Amino acid sequence: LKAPVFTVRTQGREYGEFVLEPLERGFGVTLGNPLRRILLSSIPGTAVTSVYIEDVLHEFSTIPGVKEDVVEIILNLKELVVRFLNPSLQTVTLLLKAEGPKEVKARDFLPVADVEIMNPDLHIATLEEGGRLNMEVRVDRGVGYVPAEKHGIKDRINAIPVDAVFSPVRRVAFQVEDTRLGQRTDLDKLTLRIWTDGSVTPLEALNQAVEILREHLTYFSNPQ
Amino acid sequence: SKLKAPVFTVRTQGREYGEFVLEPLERGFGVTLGNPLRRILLSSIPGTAVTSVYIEDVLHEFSTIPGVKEDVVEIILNLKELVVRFLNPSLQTVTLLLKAEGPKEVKARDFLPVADVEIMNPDLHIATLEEGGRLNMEVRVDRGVGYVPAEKHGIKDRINAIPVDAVFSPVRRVAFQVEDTRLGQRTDLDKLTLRIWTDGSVTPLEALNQAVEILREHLTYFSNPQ
Amino acid sequence: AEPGIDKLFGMVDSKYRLTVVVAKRAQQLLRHGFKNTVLEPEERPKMQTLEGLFDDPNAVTWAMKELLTGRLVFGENLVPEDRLQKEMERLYPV
Amino acid sequence: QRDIKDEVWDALEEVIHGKVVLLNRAPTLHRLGIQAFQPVLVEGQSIQ
Amino acid sequence: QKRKLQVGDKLANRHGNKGVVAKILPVEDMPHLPDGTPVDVILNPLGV
Amino acid sequence: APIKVAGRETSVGRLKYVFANPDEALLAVAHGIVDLQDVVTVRYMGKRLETSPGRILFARIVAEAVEDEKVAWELIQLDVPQEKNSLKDLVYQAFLR
Amino acid sequence: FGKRKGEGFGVDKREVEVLRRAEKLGLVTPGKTPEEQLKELFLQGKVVLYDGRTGEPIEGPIVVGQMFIMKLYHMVEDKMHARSTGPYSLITQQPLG
Ligand SMILES: [Mg+2]
Repeated sequence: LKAPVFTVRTQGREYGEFVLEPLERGFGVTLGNPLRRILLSSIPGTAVTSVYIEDVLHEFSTIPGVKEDVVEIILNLKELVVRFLNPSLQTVTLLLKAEGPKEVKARDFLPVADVEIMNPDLHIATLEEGGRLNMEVRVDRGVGYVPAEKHGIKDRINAIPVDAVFSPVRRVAFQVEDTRLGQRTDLDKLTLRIWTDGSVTPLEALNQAVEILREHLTYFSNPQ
Repeated sequence: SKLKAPVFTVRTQGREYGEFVLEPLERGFGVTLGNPLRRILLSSIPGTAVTSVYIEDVLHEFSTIPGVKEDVVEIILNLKELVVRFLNPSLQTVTLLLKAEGPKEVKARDFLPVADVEIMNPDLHIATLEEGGRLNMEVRVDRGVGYVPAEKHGIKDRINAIPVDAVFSPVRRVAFQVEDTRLGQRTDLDKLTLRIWTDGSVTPLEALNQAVEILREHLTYFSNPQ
Repeated sequence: AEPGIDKLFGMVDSKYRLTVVVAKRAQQLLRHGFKNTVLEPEERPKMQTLEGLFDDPNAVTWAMKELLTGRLVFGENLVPEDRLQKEMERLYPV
Repeated sequence: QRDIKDEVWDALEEVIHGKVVLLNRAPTLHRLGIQAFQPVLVEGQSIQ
Repeated sequence: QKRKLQVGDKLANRHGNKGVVAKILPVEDMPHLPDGTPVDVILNPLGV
Repeated sequence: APIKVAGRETSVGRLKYVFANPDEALLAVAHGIVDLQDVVTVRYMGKRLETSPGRILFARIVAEAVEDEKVAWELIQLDVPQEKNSLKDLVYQAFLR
Repeated sequence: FGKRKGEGFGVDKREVEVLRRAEKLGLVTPGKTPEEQLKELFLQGKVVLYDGRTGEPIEGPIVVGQMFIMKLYHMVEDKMHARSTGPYSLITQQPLG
């Protein structure tokens, strides 16, 4: 029973590959499957939960003077990666006002203290001459994935609830393969692939997941 | 809002069976905890099994004993069901002795008692002997992990010893239920109930603690990257 | 699939001519102990043992990799055959 | 067979590196009844 | 010799489904009933 | 269920669930919001498409295997379930290009 | 099942997910208690099955039961054979069979 070797290969803040081998027979899927469930359900992140646009009644309306439809604008907002620098910050409202002939990017949101926009070049909407965009978007701290028709957040009337993609983890794929040390051939080799949006780093994401699991193991203490 | 540490309930019945509840847990964590513990519980939990047999006047497994109804193949097959608990954690090997005669049905009790070893199933049938039937044997019982087949260990106490298939694992069955529950603010939370059956050398609760400990120890390996 | 096999079939008028160039090249390497290679130390194919990394013993793997570089010249009637053998045994002994 | 030590298996692994073997199954009806494969050593008596 | 079942030995039922044992999974990988009982054999439905 | 809302033919699932990119669609499936055989609205490579998350996943399998996303999108017939013939065509078409 | 209801356990979360998939298949009748639907599947010879690797259910009910299976006389130990060099025939000098 040796000490497994742990190996990391990273490409910046959105991707890393993590290989742990050798493990005893069966343990490749015993760690990977629980870690994968955690990496998807429990990693804390931020998401656009609600949006108000001035002259827009509902989600399926079209905006005069703006090329994208309302759905398309919400879609782009689902993309936006916002990073809360303040450990205590549980929510923020971001404001944007612009008009005339300009293609509106992420940078245009009015800067807020302790709110970092990671992807400032992200396109939001193209505005033609005399097209007008005035909007407030609500950004909350959370985990996992909550469809809009289920969290139901409205700050005011006409505010549209947005499907909330909290998880900084975009995908987790893991592959187990047979491997041998000397005479023992039935051993496991675990390869983990983690994709994030850049707010949480892939190595960071794993460590948080591993930490959560250890804590859950402690729940096997004071009985009844 | 973030859920807080759940209540852990324990309903053990004897040394054989237990039910282990954890409530309330975040949605989907019922199986996130339940499944890896079952895998570790069925495989990596140490236990005891018969590894070798020497029967007097027997050179190999395919023999047959005068006065005995059962063939040696069946005799070793019955000794493979023997559950032997070591009270002293430092004791890795013993040797049980049995001497029987006359019109008796030898059961597991008839083994000569040894200190710090308790036979958890003293009613198990071993051999049916008939008037004039005799039987003197030495069974070597060991502590180990997993399933080690006879060809692998090849354990022989003397020249005429017969290697035996070893099922070390004390865990006979593991199931776990995941049921719906709420903290009254939030819904679709998970209530996890682990059912653990054992042979008695180790206890359902003891298994669960060892399983969690293996899983904990495994997560440590992620510390030092490269 | 052999690595870059499609590019190798590109280099020849007949797939069987590729096999001959590769096969003959591997024989050149084995007879001379690899020291006539056109590869550089980091391009050398490696083999992972229990000890650790060593040179790939398989000369046929080598020959295909060498071919891909572009440093080999193949054709008919390039040089009298016997004279080639002496010049190679002179430059890279046995 | 008992005189075979475990270092001999590592020795064979070095030998077969990069080489291929031929698989054939009868009847060989067309040219694909034989194909080449790079072998992966396995315990056990079966061809995979 | 005592022969344990191994990979490559051949099994069949009485209706003509016949096949060779290609994999032996540890009990923890076997599909199981809710009450914890694992199954013994997994047969592909494509044979029916 | 097939329906006509505003004369065009769509389904309830296409309206309820509209996903910005593929990674999100499979994240919804991972959380049991939709299954892979559910028709849903997904935005992939500049187009707003009506398909299942499964058909998006299949196109990605093809896409990552050949490490060419543009060519990969061309070969597949996405609007149909993959069966023996389409997959056979895919192998041939992938072989040529 | 009755053993379970008396033992103090109710229907599982995963058994519901499979039942959801089963009513889309027309296997169980919509609008019945989980026990009523599980028995409907059990009369079709199908049960809920958990994958030991994941812990998640098989997305559908699976046929499970007791079958009689025999071990036939063709065993690899008898059939595996290989030769480097060996015996030759008298006239032809080719390897033996
Ligand atoms: Mg929607």
